[PDB]
Amino acid sequence: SRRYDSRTTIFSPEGRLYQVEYAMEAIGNAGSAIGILAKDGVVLIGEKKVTSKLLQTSTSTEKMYKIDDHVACAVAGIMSDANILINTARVQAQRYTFSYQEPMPVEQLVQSLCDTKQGYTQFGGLRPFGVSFLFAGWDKNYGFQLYMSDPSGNYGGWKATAIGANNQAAQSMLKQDYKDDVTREDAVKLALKVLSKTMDSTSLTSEKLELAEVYLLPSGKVKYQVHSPESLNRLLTESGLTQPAAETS
Amino acid sequence: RYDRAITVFSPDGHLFQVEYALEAVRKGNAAVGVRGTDTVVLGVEKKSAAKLQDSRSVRKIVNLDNHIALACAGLKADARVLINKARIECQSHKLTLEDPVTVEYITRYIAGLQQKYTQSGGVRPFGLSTLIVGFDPYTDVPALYQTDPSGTFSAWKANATGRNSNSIREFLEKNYKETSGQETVKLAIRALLEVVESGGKNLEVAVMRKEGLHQLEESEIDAIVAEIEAEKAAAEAAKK
Amino acid sequence: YDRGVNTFSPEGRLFQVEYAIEAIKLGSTAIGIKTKEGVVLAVEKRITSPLLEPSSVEKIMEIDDHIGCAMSGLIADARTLVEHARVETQNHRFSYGEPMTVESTTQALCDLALRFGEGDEESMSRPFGVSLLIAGHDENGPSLYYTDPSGTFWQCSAKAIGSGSEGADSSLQEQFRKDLSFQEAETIALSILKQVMEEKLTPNNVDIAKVSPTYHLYSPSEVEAVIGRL
Amino acid sequence: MECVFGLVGNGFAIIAADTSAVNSILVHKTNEDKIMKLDSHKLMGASGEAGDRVQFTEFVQKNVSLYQFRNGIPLTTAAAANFTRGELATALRKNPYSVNIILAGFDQDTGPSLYFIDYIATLHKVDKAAFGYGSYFALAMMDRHYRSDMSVDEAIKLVDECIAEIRTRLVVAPPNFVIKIVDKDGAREFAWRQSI
Amino acid sequence: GYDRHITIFSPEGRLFQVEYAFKAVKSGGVTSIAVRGKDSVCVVTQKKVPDKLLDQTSVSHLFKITKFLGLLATGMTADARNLVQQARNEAAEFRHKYGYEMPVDALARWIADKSQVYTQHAYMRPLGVVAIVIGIDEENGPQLFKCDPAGHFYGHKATSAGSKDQEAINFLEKKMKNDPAFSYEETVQTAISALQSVLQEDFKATEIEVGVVQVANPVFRSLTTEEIDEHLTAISER
Amino acid sequence: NQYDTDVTTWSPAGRLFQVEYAMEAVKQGSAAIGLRSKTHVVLACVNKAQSELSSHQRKIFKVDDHIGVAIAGLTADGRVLSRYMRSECINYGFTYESSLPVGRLVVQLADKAQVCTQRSWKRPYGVGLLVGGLDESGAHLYYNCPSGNYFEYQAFAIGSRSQAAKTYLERKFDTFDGATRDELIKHALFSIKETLQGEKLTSSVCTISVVGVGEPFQTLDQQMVQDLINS
Amino acid sequence: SQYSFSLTTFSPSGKLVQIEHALTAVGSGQTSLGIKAANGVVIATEKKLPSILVDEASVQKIQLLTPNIGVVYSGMGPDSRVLVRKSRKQAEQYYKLYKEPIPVTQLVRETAAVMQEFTQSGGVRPFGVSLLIAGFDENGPQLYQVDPSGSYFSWKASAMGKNVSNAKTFLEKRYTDDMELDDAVHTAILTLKEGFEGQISGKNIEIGIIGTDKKFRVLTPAEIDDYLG
Amino acid sequence: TGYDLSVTTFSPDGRVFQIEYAAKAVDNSGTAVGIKCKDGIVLGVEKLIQSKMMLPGSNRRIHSVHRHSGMAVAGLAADGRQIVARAKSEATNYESVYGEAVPVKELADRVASYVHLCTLYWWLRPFGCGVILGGYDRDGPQLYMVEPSGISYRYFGAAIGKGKQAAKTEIEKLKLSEMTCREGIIEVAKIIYKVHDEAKDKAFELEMSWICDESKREHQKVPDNLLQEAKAAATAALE
Repeated sequence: SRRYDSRTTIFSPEGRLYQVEYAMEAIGNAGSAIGILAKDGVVLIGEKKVTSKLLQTSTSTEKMYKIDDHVACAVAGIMSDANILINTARVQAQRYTFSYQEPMPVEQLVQSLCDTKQGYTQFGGLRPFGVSFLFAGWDKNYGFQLYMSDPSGNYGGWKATAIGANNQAAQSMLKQDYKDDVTREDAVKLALKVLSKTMDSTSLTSEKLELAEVYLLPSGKVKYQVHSPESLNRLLTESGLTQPAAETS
Repeated sequence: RYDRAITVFSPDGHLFQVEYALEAVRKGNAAVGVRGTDTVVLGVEKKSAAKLQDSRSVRKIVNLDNHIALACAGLKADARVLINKARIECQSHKLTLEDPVTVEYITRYIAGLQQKYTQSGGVRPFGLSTLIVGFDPYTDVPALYQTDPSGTFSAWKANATGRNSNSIREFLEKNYKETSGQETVKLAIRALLEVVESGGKNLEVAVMRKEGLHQLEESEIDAIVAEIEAEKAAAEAAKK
Repeated sequence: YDRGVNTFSPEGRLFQVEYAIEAIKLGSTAIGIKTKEGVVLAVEKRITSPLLEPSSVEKIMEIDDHIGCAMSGLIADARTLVEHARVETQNHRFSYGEPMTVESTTQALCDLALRFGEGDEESMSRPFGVSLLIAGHDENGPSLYYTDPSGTFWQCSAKAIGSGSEGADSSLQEQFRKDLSFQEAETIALSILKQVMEEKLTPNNVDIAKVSPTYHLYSPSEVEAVIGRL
Repeated sequence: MECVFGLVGNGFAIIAADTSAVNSILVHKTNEDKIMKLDSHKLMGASGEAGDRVQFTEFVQKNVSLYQFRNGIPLTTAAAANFTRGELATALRKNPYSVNIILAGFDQDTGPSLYFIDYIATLHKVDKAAFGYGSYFALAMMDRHYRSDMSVDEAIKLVDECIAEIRTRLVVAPPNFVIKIVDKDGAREFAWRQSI
Repeated sequence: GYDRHITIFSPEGRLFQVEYAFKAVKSGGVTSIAVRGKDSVCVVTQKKVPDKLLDQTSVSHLFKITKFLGLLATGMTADARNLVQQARNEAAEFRHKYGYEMPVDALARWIADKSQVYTQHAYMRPLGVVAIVIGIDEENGPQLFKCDPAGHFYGHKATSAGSKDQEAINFLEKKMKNDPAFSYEETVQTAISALQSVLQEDFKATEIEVGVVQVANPVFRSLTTEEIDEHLTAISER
Repeated sequence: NQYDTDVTTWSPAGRLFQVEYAMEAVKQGSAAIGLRSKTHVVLACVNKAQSELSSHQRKIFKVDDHIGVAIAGLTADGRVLSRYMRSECINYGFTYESSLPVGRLVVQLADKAQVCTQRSWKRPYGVGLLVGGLDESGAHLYYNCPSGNYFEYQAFAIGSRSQAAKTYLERKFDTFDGATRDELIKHALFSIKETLQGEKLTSSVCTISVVGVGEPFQTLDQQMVQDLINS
Repeated sequence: SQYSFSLTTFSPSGKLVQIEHALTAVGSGQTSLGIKAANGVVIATEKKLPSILVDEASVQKIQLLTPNIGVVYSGMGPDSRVLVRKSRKQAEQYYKLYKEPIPVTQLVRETAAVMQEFTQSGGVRPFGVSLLIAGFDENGPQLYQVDPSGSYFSWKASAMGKNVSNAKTFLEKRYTDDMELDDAVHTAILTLKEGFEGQISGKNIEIGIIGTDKKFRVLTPAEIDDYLG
Repeated sequence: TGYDLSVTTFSPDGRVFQIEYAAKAVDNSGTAVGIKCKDGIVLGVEKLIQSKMMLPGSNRRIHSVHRHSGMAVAGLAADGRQIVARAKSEATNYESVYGEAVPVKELADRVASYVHLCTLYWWLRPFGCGVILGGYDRDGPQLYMVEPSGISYRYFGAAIGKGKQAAKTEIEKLKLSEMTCREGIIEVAKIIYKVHDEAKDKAFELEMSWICDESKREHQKVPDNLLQEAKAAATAALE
């Protein structure tokens, strides 16, 4: 029976764990998603990988999930494992709100999920979760926050970051173009621009996209909401018009 | 449960998995600790400032207790688990004994915890090498320690871990002197500057006074960096 | 190959036990000599860099009021054995109100050595890469034992473990006289440890301990005195 | 047996408690301070079996401190009270603690607060609280003179009056009471009411 | 890699160990067949002793799982006995837990589900035994079923197992193209005949065993050697 | 040869190689002798110190008043098996207030040893015990190889250089059955001498323990065996 | 019983190979397909048996899990039974706790999690099956697909098994919104006929359909023949 | 070629090689004979002396299982003891639960099921021993033999080990229906002596146990006198 063991949790002569690196590769092969931490909110946009025309698309989302009233996530990687991880994350958030009776601060939710992942990374001989998350939420502690999780069980806060396919090009354009004080509209526009410029196909189609934004309603209520296809159409047209509105000179 | 001897002896008596953990340590951010007469400084290579990181909600030099602080090098994922267990022990000691944990005690606890992992069946060793710091209660005499993936630990006048650990260690071996006040911070900053020459925007430094830990501000690190960058050029010009 | 931890080799020797025995060859040389007055222990600290605090590198650890212990090999794996021995000796004090004999402590440490394995029958998964000297005094008088990762031990009149084993043991047989006064016994151990040690013998570079009636780790000032006598 | 009570002023929440530790008829000690500090900005007076009081209070302080260092932001008073209630309610059916708790605190964005937590684990954000036989006198006198905007002078005068009545009318009247105040500056000891 | 050794998917999606279990069934030389009639179900196989020493009554592949259920096991004898014990434990437990006799289709489904487990759990070799279940359902009338090492239970009007699967099937479906309604005697004689036409040799009604059910007598029964001999004579004279 | 890494893997020749490696472990032990009469058993063991200064390793042991053991093979396993046998003798004494017969202890010991040669995660014991004790029938001598098998002999020897003693006994075992205590002691001494490579026999190399129908177990002293050897 | 070593590790390319072998294993299974009319759903599969002697009526490939829901499998038969049994169990747990039928999406998610379990747990292989779960509930007709990787999707129309590509293209060209349930049934039967070597008959294929608000019912051969006639 | 390494691995020929290696271990062991006489059963075993110092009676190979039956093991003796212990356990457990002495048939079935189960597990070594039961039930004498693969059948005569073929051939030349167990003693002694080959192996000691009517249906060793006279007759029968 020993000979059938792959020994997933083990150090290579380089001092790095192979299975987690293969997990990051699997993320790299998955659909792209990026996050923009705006002054007045946080925006997550994602690419629906499977885009056969027979897909129903009436389901609200395939890559972004609500984890609590104040936190949402955008998934990249093996969505099969991502379902389990989001189920756990919602459970952990509710467990905090039960014990303490208040929303679970985003950073803690991210850290608890990452501690779930590191467990598979360190002991037991099971394959790690091949997933990577972008977390958007709001706290009394720190206000709007955006976090990114590796399948290594490591995470970090990002003013704007991307995951999945063609990650680094979008990362570079975010480096070049993101600025502080980016508001709601500016964040939405920048996300659409950077994605489409990172997409293999311009003039994107609303059926092949997802846009979600966790902003704060006038009456201090964190309102998460994912744009309906017609709202995506309006934004796509406005962006496909405003891109030439800048590139003209 | 999954029982498999991940760590085992190589035909020449070496623990290959422990040594690969050590290599994983080599790849981690550089860290430095310089015990002074009245303070114990810590420093690390990267303060998470690549122009887009939102580092408001996490510091590298981490409190296990208002009594004690910790700097870690190696995998960041394991550091969280080790630090959580160290914090839990720091509290559980106060519960079991009114006295707060002495620096050597918590260092020894972390070290034994690491050894357990290098020998327990079916679990991967921690790929970490921690630097620990604190003022033993009722003593006001600073203390500096480290652990290494093997589970063995020892005190130090000063030390470094992470990438280029050796070069920083030679710098300390030639440049260490019994410092006080700002002088300890100066030595720690110089020691880190040896390897992170892109000073200021990368270091994260904290100083342990008898009354606790507190982390330097960007302006303060920049002031020290400018001071050293001026005085070193002045000394080099004078000598040459 | 993926040979099991408990696999016998064709000549009947467990492989991992042999690989562990190899690990003591890399450890610091530790030497002890029995005598009528008491027992002496010594060990090179191997202080790599001046920054390291010499006092914090402990390789001779007390097991109980009358049982020293010189550790060599993996000093991480030696701590655990000494902690087990401490709890066992205290249990025996609790359960009889008398000190546990030295030979029984040795046999207590050794009974833990071979427990390793896989399959949830024992948590340990690998042998202890540590060979110890146990220097104690009890109703039988001074006694010195030592162990190896094969879970075996045997009383000896003078032994040196770790890297210098062969040279120190040759020099010991050539010189262990069985009339030694404790004074002579410790200078002999230190003179042997001097030649084996690459670095010059200094108060900080070495750790000496006398069992005699009660365990005593020599303070740096006390070590300088005997280094001068040598 | 213990007496404890609280009071919420305009920017402070006082907690007082008797300081007599006993066995059956002997006041082994009259300096037993029972109002704990959970944080720089929390007080937790407790009443109940002395062993359970101490063990539960220490457990809760451990958890508060663990939360503080791990996240960097301290538990808000309401969250500390709710956590206490949860732990007490879970222990209720398995190995009950016999402690009654009054938790006060100050948070910059909310102001002083005082929570009522019974040994049955009923939690309520009370304006004024009291536990033990002195509860009757304390509550009646507070009701008689309480206002929602009391200067610390008025609150301390009220607590002194409550202490005097509790001594005068109870048979188990403890002689010594401690008074602790929480304000913007932090949880603190206000004064010690030596009688003997 | 390992996929030839353990039940994990081969690069083209086949589980080789299950196939090898099928080969184990076809090994052992024995072949058996069952024929479902209008009124009965007959199941027949061949048994042979090589020694005078071995007692002939101790060797048989017909197992009375229940007074109203039978089972013909083809494959490795030890595995056949293990599966038989498991099925006997299930039948009694079903009757106990649910208060009525376990129906044939339920037994077949349970055996198939159990076999499927070995096919998914890597370190459990699939049982090398194809088991044919016969019984007269109290409401559906006569029943016949076939469970394989893979786990594909399907109901068969007539079927074969062992080294001569295909020959038996071809003869049976030749003789059954008309979708007949076989009498009892006709059913059992068709089974015997299809065995004959596969072995290409006669047999003294001693190296053969038959087990039958009847709506007039639901008990799973093993025919007397004299009844087998009478069936042989009837086959001879037509 | 690939049928060699795990205990539970039979070799195509009908052999079990890990078990044979265990049984080889015994051959590196020192010469453990044992010879039986109808009333007495005498276990003699050759003591080889690992140096002039260092002392030898003990190999004879007491299991209860009427049973002794002479182990060969690695000591870490001899200790566990001796502790188990002592525990069993004590438990039987506790329950029935009588001495446990040799044969039944030996068979339980063989069961305990065999159990390890059948499971993947366990390994054979690698220590070959030469049990000698008392039953209602009189004296008895057994030998337990790590394979889980056990045998009964009028006399036997194991361990490195145990062939010479074995070959002396095979000359003289016809006499043991009716032999007195002294004559068995003499035969044990001579059978040891046959093991020594040209060294004159002395009390300092071997220890002799004797058990008898009227005597409890005892290890002969250093000086009496020396005096006997001076004959 | 360690059996705690994932046999489905990450290949150096990031691909989960064993799941890919499972996808091939379904790729060699008999074809099945499903369409959702604007007012109902339809699923069908080919039920060709190796011999006439096999009683086709003794087993059905289209099985209903709750009166709203039915499933079709492609690939290994034995695994589909495991999944049907477990899905029925979960549906009844949901009904016990809440006295309502489980929504199609929830049943699909739970079955998908069951699927996923075997792709991480040690000592087992992923299910060599993919499921088409057809259901009609309070928020309209629904057709869901589930694959050995444990991922699930909502399709307007789909197929899997032998002859996937041809059936898929046929549906893509011939599918349209506002399609009635009967139009969908005819379309599905035609798609089966496309690749079905031999001649279709009520005893060769299996069909199940959910009307408006009504129950999932598996067409009997007596009436499927009327549909195809 | 990699397939002969586990018990849960069919070789492409649809056979398990580990079981066959186990059975080979039996084939290498030593003869064990059982015979079903008219008035009982006689078991006999060729027991090989490894060294002349063994004590006549060492490592007995014919064991009782319960009051009315007994075994003879061939193959790895250490496993034979485990199977004998299991047979004892089954006998007593059935006696306890049902208040009746175990039908030898049921005892053999339980023993065989145990032997088979000891193969289904990837972490167990299959037993390398074959056994013979000979209980004398209320349904009369009846002799069984269980093979290291788990199969078992009721015989009128049996044999295992080195002497399989010669023993079987000789048994077939005997009219079991006509010989009383007293005649069975002589027959089995003669067979064991014939099948032994001093030119190849060392000496041996015949060990025989009758479960007959003189033994009151209770498995017991053959009386010493009858055994010795049968030994002398069997020796005389070689010329």
